[PDB]
Amino acid sequence: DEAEASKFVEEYDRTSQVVWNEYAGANWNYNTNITTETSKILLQKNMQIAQHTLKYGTQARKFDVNQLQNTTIKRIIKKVQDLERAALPAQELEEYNKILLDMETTYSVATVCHPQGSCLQLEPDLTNVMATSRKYEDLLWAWEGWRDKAGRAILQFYPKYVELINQAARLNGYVDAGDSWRSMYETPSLEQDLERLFQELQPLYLNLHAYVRRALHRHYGAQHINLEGPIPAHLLGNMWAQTWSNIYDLVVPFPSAPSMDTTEAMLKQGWTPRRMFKEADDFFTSLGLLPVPPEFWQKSMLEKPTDGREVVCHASAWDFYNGKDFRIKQCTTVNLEDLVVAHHEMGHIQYFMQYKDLPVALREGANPGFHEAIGDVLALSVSTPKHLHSLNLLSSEGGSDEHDINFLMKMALDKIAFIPFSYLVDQWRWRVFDGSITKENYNQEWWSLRLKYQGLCPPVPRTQGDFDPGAKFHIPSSVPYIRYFVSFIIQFQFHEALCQAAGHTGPLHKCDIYQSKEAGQRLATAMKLGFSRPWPEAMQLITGQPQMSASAMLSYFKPLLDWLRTENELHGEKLGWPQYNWTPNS
Ligand SMILES: *[C@@H]1O[C@H](CO[C@@H]2O[C@@H](C)[C@@H](O)[C@@H](O)[C@@H]2O)[C@@H](O[C@@H]2O[C@H](CO)[C@@H](O[C@@H]3O[C@H](CO)[C@@H](O)[C@H](O)[C@@H]3O)[C@H](O)[C@H]2NC(C)=O)[C@H](O)[C@H]1NC(C)=O
Ligand SMILES: *[C@@H]1O[C@H](CO)[C@@H](O[C@@H]2O[C@H](CO)[C@@H](O)[C@H](O)[C@H]2NC(C)=O)[C@H](O)[C@H]1NC(C)=O
Ligand SMILES: O=C(N[C@H]1CCS[C@H]2CCC[C@@H](C(=O)O)N2C1=O)[C@@H](S)Cc1ccccc1
Ligand SMILES: O=C(N[C@H]1CCS[C@H]2CCC[C@@H](C(=O)O)N2C1=O)[C@@H](S)Cc1ccccc1
Ligand SMILES: O=C(N[C@H]1CCS[C@H]2CCC[C@@H](C(=O)O)N2C1=O)[C@@H](S)Cc1ccccc1
Ligand SMILES: [Cl-]
Ligand SMILES: [Cl-]
Ligand SMILES: [Zn+2]
Repeated sequence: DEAEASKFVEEYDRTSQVVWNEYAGANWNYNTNITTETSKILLQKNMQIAQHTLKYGTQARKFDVNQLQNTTIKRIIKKVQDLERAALPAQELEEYNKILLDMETTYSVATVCHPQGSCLQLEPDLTNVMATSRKYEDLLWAWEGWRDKAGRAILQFYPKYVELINQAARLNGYVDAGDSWRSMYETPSLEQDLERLFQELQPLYLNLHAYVRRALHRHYGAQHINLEGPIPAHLLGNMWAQTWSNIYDLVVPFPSAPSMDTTEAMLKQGWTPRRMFKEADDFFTSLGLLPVPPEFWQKSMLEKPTDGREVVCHASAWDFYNGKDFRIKQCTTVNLEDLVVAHHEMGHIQYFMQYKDLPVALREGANPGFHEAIGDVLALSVSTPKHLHSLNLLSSEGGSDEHDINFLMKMALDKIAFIPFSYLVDQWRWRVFDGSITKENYNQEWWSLRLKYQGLCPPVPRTQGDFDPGAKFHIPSSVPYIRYFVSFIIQFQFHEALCQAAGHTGPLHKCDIYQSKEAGQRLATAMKLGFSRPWPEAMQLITGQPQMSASAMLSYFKPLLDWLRTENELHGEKLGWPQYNWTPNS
């Protein structure tokens, strides 16, 4: 009967709110205070939430969702039938929870030490070395050292993690954990759709890569850069070479049109982490969207503690499943890169507030890419030179074609360079999960993809025992990655649509949607759906059509594509890395 199924979902919602709120609290308390005691409590709460998931999931599987008429009830029940790791026998469940905590903790406490010298943490110390050092050997020390300490230490856990996450997936009716993850998109054509989008971005990426490679050749020397080969992976300003904008100084298209040092401007003008989040809050409310609650300011961790606590620094946003308590945990540094991250995280909080009155089972983004995209959309407007000048972080840069191309390059170094990285991470993990890549070949297959998609090579040959994927947060934390590929594509579609709704004319990259209530309304209507409808409906509400499409990103960067093609042709660049086997001689 429809009536027993409606009652079931009402009971599930009531009880899940309580249990999920308790689990979220214990998880937060460990993430913001890594201790033996908080780990023990977290593992205990893990068994408590598993008992609830098993109880209600077992009930849900007694309903034949075929017979169910109401589609929202059918949708909730189908979801609750997936027990996730609560499908595991008790011993394997305890083992999985411990392995996950061990991997997460290992990553978040790893340090890289000089001999009889200081020990560096990833945030801020190694991040700053990668961003600012311009000495090959110092960058190599940080790049190799991080992999030696964090990556190699994850390897002992990863095969058993794979076994257990796959076992749970099979117990819930999937073939492996990658199948489970991909199912979040409810899109049978997902793999083909993502491949087509990746291929559309190749002209831009290959041209950007060749131009940056030439600039690296100029700085690091002809003996260290092959103009027809892959780029050494430690030279791009970022530990993972996933975003390249920190080497803007090495690649600036028009050096005669310099930009104000934004870090020094933020520091000289007294910006703090709290100010950064307040500015993001102001952008959301300028669109008519919701302010974060007072409680957010009391309870969030917006900077690394100075009091002796060890924490998980990697920035993240937290819903406590009570409609009131939402928090960010970020070890914020005062610079423009982290201002963008603060917007990314504030977008999650906005989504949490928008869907807070849906049943908890539907309190998720339309798909995981939508969740990661919202804050980045607003940050596209914040990042415009006009907006940054309004914040007194740049001088006036308008009315200058040189400044225009410089800005597009700054944006491409992050947004375009990230496309191949974000594509490859779960290409690797899906093949680990499906058994195509074994522990014998984890690292070799990672580097084959880093070459194939990003055109990068490791500066030091890898050795048996290396596990470089473990040195990237999302791997030991079991956070899917294709969401970020989707996000980077769709955030430009959203920007284009919101700019049109705001009445902007002229080139897309000049748009700033600040204060547009029409733009806010598009976003709010879509976010309020949560996970209640197939994601093409939310896509339609924002953009006027239902597909994912690279057209908006291509339009944004069209003037830079034209500039890059002319520049690369002038210098005779060979796009790609036809000398694909090249690696550094020294
Ligand atoms: C299929 O069932 C859904 C879900 O119904 C809700 O959840 C069930 C478990 C039961 O507890 C129901 O009693 C309960 O309504 C129906 O969706 C719901 O429809 C109602 C009626 O339009 C929506 O009410 C609105 O609520 C807002 C505030 O939240 C008011 O301001 C509005 O004026 C309006 O009254 C409700 O939001 C909506 N809920 C969800 C989660 O979608 C759905 O109508 C039903 N389908 C059919 C064809 O009957
Ligand atoms: C970090 O975690 C430790 C361990 O849970 C906290 O110390 C506990 O604090 C509670 C309440 O303050 C006491 O009831 C326990 O007896 C304490 N346990 C130990 C082993 O000291 C500590 O307060 C936490 N720090 C922060 C800043 O939250
Ligand atoms: O993405 C996430 N959670 C995903 C992880 C990848 S798989 C996916 C599909 C199958 C069911 C369930 C499973 O893990 O088994 N599930 C998840 O929880 C976290 S970051 C955000 C989120 C939280 C709650 C609900 C939805 C999203
Ligand atoms: O997404 C996240 N954090 C950001 C912070 C930096 S910006 C952003 C965009 C670029 C791609 C990706 C990157 O840095 O690898 N990324 C992030 O990881 C968090 S909300 C993911 C998470 C969710 C729940 C629990 C734990 C983590
Ligand atoms: O939300 C996530 N991961 C969830 C997936 C859905 S189930 C949930 C409840 C039971 C315990 C635990 C489990 O069984 O894996 N768990 C998860 O890890 C990831 S994406 C985000 C995240 C990562 C690290 C710390 C905090 C958040
Ligand atoms: Cl790597
Ligand atoms: Cl995903
Ligand atoms: Zn995020």
